[PDB]
Amino acid sequence: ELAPTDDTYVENKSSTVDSNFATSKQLKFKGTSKGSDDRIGYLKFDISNFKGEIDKAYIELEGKTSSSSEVYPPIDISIHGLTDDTWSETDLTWNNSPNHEPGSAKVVGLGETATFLGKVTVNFGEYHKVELDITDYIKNHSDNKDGIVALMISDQDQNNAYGWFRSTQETSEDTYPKLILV
Ligand SMILES: [Ca+2]
Repeated sequence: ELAPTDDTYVENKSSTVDSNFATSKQLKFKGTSKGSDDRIGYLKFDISNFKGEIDKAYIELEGKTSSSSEVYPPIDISIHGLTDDTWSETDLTWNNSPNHEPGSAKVVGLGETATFLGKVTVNFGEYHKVELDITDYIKNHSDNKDGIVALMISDQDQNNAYGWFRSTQETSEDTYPKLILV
């Protein structure tokens, strides 16, 4: 059970394109038609101390979607593995963050520096767990041989649905993102 070394989000607003969010309890996401007000989350883990051969690996998050004006249907949020692990949580801003187009969350590098791992279904109004089996990526992909795992969290499908996952800045450790190594 590993907590991130790094977790943050970035946000596409003129007031916050140069802002860092590593102090927040939230890993925000949003994907809009135009890309304004998009948010992307990022995680890093260090698996280099895992004694033994990894058999299964899972990413677990805790999150929800949120609106005062409508009930969202379940929203599928994409998880990518990134080659780029060169950043720390305090480095990333919208303007300085990897694997997306400059005006929206649209992914850059698919199949090359960004590996699609799957989507997690996020539900409305109440925190819940999601989990994605990422065994093949952790066990086999070139990105993870250096022991530093980098993940991106985004809406790639323009749902125009705000939400967040809970970060390492929450008071309860049980809400943190978790990389589970068997
Ligand atoms: Ca790596």
